[PDB]
Amino acid sequence: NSGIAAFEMEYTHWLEEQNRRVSEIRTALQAHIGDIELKMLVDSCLNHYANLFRMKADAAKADVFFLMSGMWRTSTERFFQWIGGFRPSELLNVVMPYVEPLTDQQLLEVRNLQQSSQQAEEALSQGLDKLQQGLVESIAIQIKAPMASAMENLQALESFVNQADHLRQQTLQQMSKILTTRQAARGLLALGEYFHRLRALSSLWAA
Amino acid sequence: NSGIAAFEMEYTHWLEEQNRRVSEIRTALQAHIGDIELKMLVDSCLNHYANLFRMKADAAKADVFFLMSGMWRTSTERFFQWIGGFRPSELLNVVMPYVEPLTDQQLLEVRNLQQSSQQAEEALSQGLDKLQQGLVESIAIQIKVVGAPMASAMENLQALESFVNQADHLRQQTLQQMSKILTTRQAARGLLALGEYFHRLRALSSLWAA
Amino acid sequence: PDVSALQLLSNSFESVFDSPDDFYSDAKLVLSDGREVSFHRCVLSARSSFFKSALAAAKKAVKLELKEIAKDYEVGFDSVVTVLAYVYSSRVRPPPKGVSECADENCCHVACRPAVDFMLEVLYLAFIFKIPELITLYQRHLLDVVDKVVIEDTLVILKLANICGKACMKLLDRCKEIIVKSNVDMVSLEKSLPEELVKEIIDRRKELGLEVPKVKKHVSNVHKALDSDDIELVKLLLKEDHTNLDDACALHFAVAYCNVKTATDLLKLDLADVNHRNPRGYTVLHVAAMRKEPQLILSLLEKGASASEATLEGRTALMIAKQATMAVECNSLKGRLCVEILEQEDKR
Amino acid sequence: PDVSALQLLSNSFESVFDSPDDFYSDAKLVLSDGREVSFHRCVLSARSSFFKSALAAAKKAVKLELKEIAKDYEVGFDSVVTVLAYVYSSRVRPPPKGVSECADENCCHVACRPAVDFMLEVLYLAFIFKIPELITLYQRHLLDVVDKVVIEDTLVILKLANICGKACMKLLDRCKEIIVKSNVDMVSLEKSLPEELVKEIIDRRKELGLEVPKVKKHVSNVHKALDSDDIELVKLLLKEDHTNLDDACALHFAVAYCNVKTATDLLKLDLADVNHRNPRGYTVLHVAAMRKEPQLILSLLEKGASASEATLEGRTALMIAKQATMAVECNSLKGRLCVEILEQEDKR
Ligand SMILES: CCCCCCCCCCCCCCCC(=O)O
Ligand SMILES: CCCCCCCCCCCCCCCC(=O)O
Ligand SMILES: [Zn+2]
Ligand SMILES: [Zn+2]
Repeated sequence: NSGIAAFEMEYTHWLEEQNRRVSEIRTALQAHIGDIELKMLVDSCLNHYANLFRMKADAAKADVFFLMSGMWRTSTERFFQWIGGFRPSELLNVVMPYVEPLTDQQLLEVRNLQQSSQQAEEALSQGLDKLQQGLVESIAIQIKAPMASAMENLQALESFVNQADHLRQQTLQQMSKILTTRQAARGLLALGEYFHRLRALSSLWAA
Repeated sequence: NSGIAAFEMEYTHWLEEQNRRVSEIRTALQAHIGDIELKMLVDSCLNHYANLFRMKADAAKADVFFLMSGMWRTSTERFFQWIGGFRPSELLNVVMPYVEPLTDQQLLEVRNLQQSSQQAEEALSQGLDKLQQGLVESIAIQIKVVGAPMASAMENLQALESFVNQADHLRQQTLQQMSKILTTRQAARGLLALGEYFHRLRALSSLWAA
Repeated sequence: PDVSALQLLSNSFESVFDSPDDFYSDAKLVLSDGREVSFHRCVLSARSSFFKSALAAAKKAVKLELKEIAKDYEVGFDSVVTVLAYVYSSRVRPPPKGVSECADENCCHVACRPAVDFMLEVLYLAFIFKIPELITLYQRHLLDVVDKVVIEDTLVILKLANICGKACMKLLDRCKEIIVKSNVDMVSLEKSLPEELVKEIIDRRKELGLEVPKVKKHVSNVHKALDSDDIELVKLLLKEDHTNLDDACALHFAVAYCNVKTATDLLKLDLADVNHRNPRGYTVLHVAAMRKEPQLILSLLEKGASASEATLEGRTALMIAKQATMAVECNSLKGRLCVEILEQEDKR
Repeated sequence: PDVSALQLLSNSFESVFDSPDDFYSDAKLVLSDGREVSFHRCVLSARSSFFKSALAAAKKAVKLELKEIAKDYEVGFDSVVTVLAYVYSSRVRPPPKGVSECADENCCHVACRPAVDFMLEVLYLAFIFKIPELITLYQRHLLDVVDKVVIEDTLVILKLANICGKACMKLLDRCKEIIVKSNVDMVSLEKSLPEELVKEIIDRRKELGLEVPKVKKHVSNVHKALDSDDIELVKLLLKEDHTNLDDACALHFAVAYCNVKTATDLLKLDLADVNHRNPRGYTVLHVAAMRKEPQLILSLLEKGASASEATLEGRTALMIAKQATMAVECNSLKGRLCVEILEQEDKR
């Protein structure tokens, strides 16, 4: 598929730019640069994640099934990939040691966000399970209205893939609003190094 | 990946040969050919499935993750995959109406085979779930820490390939025992039904991918 | 109206049909056998709407293959000749001697197989050509003859009456009633009629309260095993002792509907009486004569078959073999081969 | 006989004729004027042996020139339509009103000139096409009608009967009897009928006891001088005092058979009675109305022609001019011009 080839080259360049932005934010954190330039770099990282979601939405239109399999990510990320990406609550647990010290308000906001994210995760996962079971059953019946059901199911799957990404982007922005510039920068650095370490581990599992 | 490209070309040729053998067994059944040639065709369908399983084992050594991903199969078939292939109990239910009429003894043997296949599938599924949870936990360690990681990686890859090998073994055992319970004609009808099932699934994938 | 000028017109058109090449014939109708009939495009475009549509579609030296337009029933040559003669002159031309007559010389050829078959072919041709008067005349003929024709042929008449749809409604209804009032086997209904007709006949038979017993599951299993030409499966079923070939009438089934080789291999086992009857009263040899398969009759005569036994209607095997073959073949030579085999066995 | 089937055949072929292009017409009969009638080769090859031989010779995109295969009597278009309609459907089709009807609203159109002309044309077509039933039908119609037709039209009827060979023996004999019974001058006969016909008629008149006066020598000289345009020879013949234009009916001759300018000159000489009556019983005005020439009528009225005089049958010049002109011309327009001139003069 030409669309998937275009996605894979765009994704290679996205990974390269992610690595560049992580190196830049590392340098900014280590040089103790002022809030304004650091906030600009934070916002650049946020824009880059937004661009990730845009390319993911474009790729989902070409072949939603190939995106649900996760063959486009690294070998180690597949163990954590949930419907075409990572689980936000787990990344929150990942970043928790680096954001301290938190005020009472930040702690309340983070715990509320985690509870709401968990509830949304459970409800969306249940909806996907029901959708998946209904396609299994309907294909089984048909092989052993059909076009309309096929189209409906495809649209539903697309909506779920764009909804989970909507939730991920909303929670990411919520962290970008809860945290100070320095905290947000440290969290983005941690995220980038985490992803790089997973890719390195995948390379070790493939060597 | 040269190995994965080789696997995909072998699978393409396997599909072509499957279509050819299904057409031949359909024509032979319709022509009321004698038991000897029909049994030869049954044993060649069985040999072809065995060849599929060998090539799947070769793919499992190269990239077990690719086999579990199912992206080398068509979209609708992925809705039914289990540890790198189809679930034998479901294919048995699919083909049972076509190997009809069954004798009482054959009926008892087939239901026994179905129960044993179901129990093996459940045990393999539980083992794979436990392996995958252990993989989550063990992976969560190397990334935090800046001898053991490589050995654990290799042992876990061996465990995943072993699970794929056991699932392929279960499919091959169920196929060969169905081929031994049934007469040549009855077995031929069942293989024809199975082949048409797979072809219809692939056709539906092509229709949904238009 | 002046009848004289009309009769001269009819005579002129009969002379046209008799030698169509001498009157600028511009179209041809090719049969399924290989034979061909020359005809004019204007006459049949005027007399029948079907030919008007077919020629107008072909025009968008003209040859029309009868096997393509009428595909669900093999019609003979004399039926086409009669229908075209009526098209050209509005006069029903009688069929040649031998076509409507059977091999039997003790019959009046008024309700035998060759005659009913010719009538059916002509009626189907009239239905395809949408000639309503010809349809009505031969529908009348078939209702007049059906009350004497053996049930087995009434099944085929009902088959074609349903093929003719709502046009031959009267013949269809008659056939249906006749079949319902008869003790036809369930397997014969399944193997002679489509699912719709079988379900309709069963519903009507069950609404009147007639004796309609169900088929034993194990007997259905042996019959399906025979239908798939799996003799070893039938062997294993008889090993189970769940069924018997006598209670299942497997010989009658194999001779009537199954393949010849399957019936031969079933006879080669020698596990059932060859001279056994059925609820309809026919023995295996009688059904073999009805099917006109020489190898089955030969294998029955080589193993042991009484040819002097009659049916409930009083017909012997020789009578069935004679009345199933047309007189052309004794004046596919399969029926002639069966009749000569049985006449040899007579004086033997 | 089955009347309904024959009626449906006739209806189907009449519908074929009514829309020939819709039913694959393969031939075209073109008339003398330029009109075309589309017909099918098979129908006319069957019904007409003449058409069979003509199409078989033309076939050695098919057109037949009617002005060539007939070539003995100019036939209109409605008569051709009637003949082809009878050939196709075996029933006679009446022409559109106006073709077989005259311009006299009092005429019943049984014996007037348009009806007689149409009957003659259709009979000649039936003779040429070799159709004996139509020939006999219209021969009987003409036999029933000749007794009420004006003798000048009886001349044309007898001409057609002579042309149509032995197929109209009754008509020819009746026409010869009617002509020899009346006192028709020899001049007209010789200038219209062929030589052998006039000789036979004169022989029969002589042998039957009927009087046959000798042709006056000077009258014959005057007639020959009139036929050859030479006014000086006419003056020389008149200067001998041995001739008289009224005694020779020179005005009648010039108006009936001579050119317009010759009659105009003979009238300007003012040497003959305009209201003079010929032995037949007609005046010059009646002959001018029959001839259908407006200049002669205008010169006659301008010279003192009395229009109130009637013939032996009581018809004045107005009724003759009406019964001589086609009805379609008052709905070649030379007839309408004469009719309108006579109507305008009658209004004053
Ligand atoms: C500035 C935010 C600091 C806190 C960050 C907590 C974790 C954010 C989770 C969003 C990560 C987005 C990356 C998704 C990658 C993918 O879809 O493959
Ligand atoms: C004689 C056999 C009759 C049909 C038996 C069907 C039930 C056996 C199921 C195993 C089929 C193996 C084919 C799947 C191959 C694959 O998954 O790659
Ligand atoms: Zn007979
Ligand atoms: Zn008139």
